[PDB]
Amino acid sequence: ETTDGVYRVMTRRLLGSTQVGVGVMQEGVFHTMWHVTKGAALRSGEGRLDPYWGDVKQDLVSYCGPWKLDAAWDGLSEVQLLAVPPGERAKNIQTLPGIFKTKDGDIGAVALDYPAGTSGSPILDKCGRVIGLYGNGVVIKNGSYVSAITQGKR
Amino acid sequence: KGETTDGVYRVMTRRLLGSTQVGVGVMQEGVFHTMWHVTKGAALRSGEGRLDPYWGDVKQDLVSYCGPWKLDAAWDGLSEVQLLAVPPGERAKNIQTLPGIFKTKDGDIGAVALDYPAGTSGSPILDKCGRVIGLYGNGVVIKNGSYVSAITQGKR
Amino acid sequence: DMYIERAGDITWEKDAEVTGNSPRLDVALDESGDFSLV
Amino acid sequence: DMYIERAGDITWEKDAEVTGNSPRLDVALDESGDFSLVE
Repeated sequence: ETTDGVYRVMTRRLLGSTQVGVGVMQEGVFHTMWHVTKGAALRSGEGRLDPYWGDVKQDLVSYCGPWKLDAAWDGLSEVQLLAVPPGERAKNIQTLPGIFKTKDGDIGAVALDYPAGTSGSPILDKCGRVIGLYGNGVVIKNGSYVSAITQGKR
Repeated sequence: KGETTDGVYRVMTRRLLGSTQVGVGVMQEGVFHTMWHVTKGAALRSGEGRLDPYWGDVKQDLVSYCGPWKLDAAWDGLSEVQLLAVPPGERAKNIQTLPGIFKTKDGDIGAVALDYPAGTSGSPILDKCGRVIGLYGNGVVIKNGSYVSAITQGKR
Repeated sequence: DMYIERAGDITWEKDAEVTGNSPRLDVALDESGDFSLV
Repeated sequence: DMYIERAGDITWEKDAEVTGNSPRLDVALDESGDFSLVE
């Protein structure tokens, strides 16, 4: 399957079907987080996806070509997480991004808590453009999960 | 993660009848460097013993294991270089040569005009200081059959 | 071999439940891709 | 199923076999990392 859109990353390795993560398809390239697939081949039912680019520190990996998504948060506007939960229908969750302060700069972060298998879900700006991926972040003082808006470079 | 001491390494496979050498690699600073088309990004064994890929790019035809790219040396575009050739079933072999130039639309790339059997990919190109300035295995063949590999280097 | 299957169209939904705070955190990213605090 | 094993140190041979040409080639580089000649 080559059609653009959001996809589930599945494996029948477990008891039955198991969603290990989420990904997006854009311009013939499948984007997802690295910890999801560990940089492995992905069957598309009738198709095969070969790894092209990846980076562990960035926790990102693209298939069939280079990373295409280069839209970025403007630092003011609200965004929407396209959560694709394991076994649940995809839904838009709107929120105002938080901020990750690093020694290399500031990254956007969303305070939306979601289970394993949702990592790789798209975070969209007001125009629906993908400005980052959900699934990689920290746990604050309370025990609550905070994820960054991880964007790659085209 | 097995023996990760600095030096050159063979990439072997058991997917065929005889144990075939499908590539070469350089272990430096805890990271295994080799061509992409050798391993295709797949994980590697090292005794028991496993290495996960850290960074990869098909267009650059490079890949690193257990960490980021460590090879930062570059050809001075003036001196001769030695190809530490590690052919299948054959000992490590140094071949000194003056690199040509791959004139591309985006800068120019050094190139060694040396031919070796399929499975020598990933062999490190060295300068007269012992540093790895690139890898052997991705290039072209000219009018004559002879192989002209590029001096493929990433970035630290 | 892991496989992929479609989930839907990547679009913005005008009708969406708003939730989650907006914290500002000093974080640190290690070489292993794991985030951490300061 | 791939594995690795050491094939030697990485060091310059101060008096090795000297050969090889130095061709200036007009080449290209595709999206798949393959080089091709330009005439």
